[PDB]
Amino acid sequence: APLTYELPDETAQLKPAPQPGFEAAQNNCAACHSVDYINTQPPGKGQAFWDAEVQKMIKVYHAPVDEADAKAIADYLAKTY
Amino acid sequence: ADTVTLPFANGERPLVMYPGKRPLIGLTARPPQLETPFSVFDEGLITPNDAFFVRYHLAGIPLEIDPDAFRLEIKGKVGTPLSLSLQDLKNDFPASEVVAVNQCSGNSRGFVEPRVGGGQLANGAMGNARWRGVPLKAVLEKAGVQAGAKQVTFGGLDGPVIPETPDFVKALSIDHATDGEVMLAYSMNGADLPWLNGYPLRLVVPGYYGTYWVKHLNEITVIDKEFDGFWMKTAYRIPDNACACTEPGKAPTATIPINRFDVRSFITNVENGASVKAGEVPLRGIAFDGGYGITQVSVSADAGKSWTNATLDPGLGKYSFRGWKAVLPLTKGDHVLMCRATNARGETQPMQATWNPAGYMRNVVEATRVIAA
Ligand code: HEC
Ligand code: MSS
Repeated sequence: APLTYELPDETAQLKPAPQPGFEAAQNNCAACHSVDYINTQPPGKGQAFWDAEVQKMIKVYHAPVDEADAKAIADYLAKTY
Repeated sequence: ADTVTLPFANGERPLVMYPGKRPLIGLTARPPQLETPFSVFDEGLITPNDAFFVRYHLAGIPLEIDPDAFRLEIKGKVGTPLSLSLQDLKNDFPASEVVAVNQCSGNSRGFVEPRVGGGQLANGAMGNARWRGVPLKAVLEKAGVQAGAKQVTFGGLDGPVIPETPDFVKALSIDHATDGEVMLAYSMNGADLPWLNGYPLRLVVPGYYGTYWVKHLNEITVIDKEFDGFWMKTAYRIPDNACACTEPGKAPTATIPINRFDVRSFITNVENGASVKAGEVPLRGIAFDGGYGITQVSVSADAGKSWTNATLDPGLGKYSFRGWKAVLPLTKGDHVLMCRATNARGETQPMQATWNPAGYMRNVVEATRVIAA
């Protein structure tokens, strides 16, 4: 038989917020990787940092995220992280 | 219980348990990025398989592999394309062994100031192992490299979740690939490769940052041009200057692929705020570089005002961690300990940290405050 490997259960979650970007990020930013990528970035980086992360995901990695959601998500991240 | 805090902002991390591994520092789960607790580096010059750090880029890592069916394909600008089994590699080519450090390009990124995006690592994305396998030179010679070859590309079993995301493929110069040190490794510390360290085969590229050390390696292509894949063309770029550095907040005007390690050293038997007995205090640690040889390690107990020569431990090879020991007289009170290595071509460590946008290649002189009583 082949050999196999078992990963532990994934538990990483985004920080809740009332901004609509929270839900948008839940629905878009876990599709390729766990959200611990986001949770562990340097803190209080601000708007330009998070705008650039979101744009990179869309333009470089081809994340299928529309313009309104891209703004909502970046705004949520900059306010929350 | 189950978390640690690394010594920089937003440093909390879960301690996580993977099959065949001891508890490690969980950076990401999908795909796995796992960092080694610093305490491990004081436990011996060779990093145990169960402690060895893990880094991947794409979530689609293999989780079922039939080692009998596995084939390494050698193709492109070669006279005879090859499809090699693990049994072929083990039996048809004499084996080589090398003790070599693997270190992530962004090891220590969390300490970079101003902070930069990416993997927020402390110093535990490095490890030293005894690798055994076949020199790439021997396999390429069997295939027959054609005149005009320029580079060799390397790809593995992992892939992206969505196919538009660029596949993880790296390249070496043909002259590097055929140098006899670059290795197709099927064994790590006397065992088959741990799963997350690239079972059943990986590229080992001694003295080069870890991005080149392609895991689950199944495709080697000899090409007559520079490879323009994303992970060579766009990712893993450093400033094209001696310091591989820019003014904080400024982008480089020119870049090249990341390449050889810079010189690093650490004191492993004490950490910030540790207690030591005033008097003669034994210190020990490690140093390493791109494979030129560590010439000396100097140690200070007064924040770099004066230095004492450490005694280097017997070596395990030019690509290994080099152990060192020093016994320093410490008066009662606080002391800022530092260690600083140099290599056989005069490379050393800066006293003040430099910066680049990706937070690669950190090698500043490490300082550790201790309390002598
Ligand atoms: C697949 C198309 C992706 C989607 C959907 C999102 N991201 Fe992503 N991200 C992707 C890749 C291939 C990587 C590199 C992984 C590696 O290990 O190198 C990342 C990485 C990040 C990071 C880390 C910082 C960085 O490398 O830029 C962050 C903070 C991040 N991703 C955030 C993020 C957000 C906010 C997303 C929704 C807009 C998102 N990712 C989606 C690929 C993909
Ligand atoms: N296949 C593959 N391989 C691979 C990858 C991926 O992702 N994939 N990554 C890299 C990196 S990036 Mo940075 O530069 S470091 C690194 C390394 C690590 O290893 P380990 O995991 O074994 O430790 O690997 C290498 N290899």
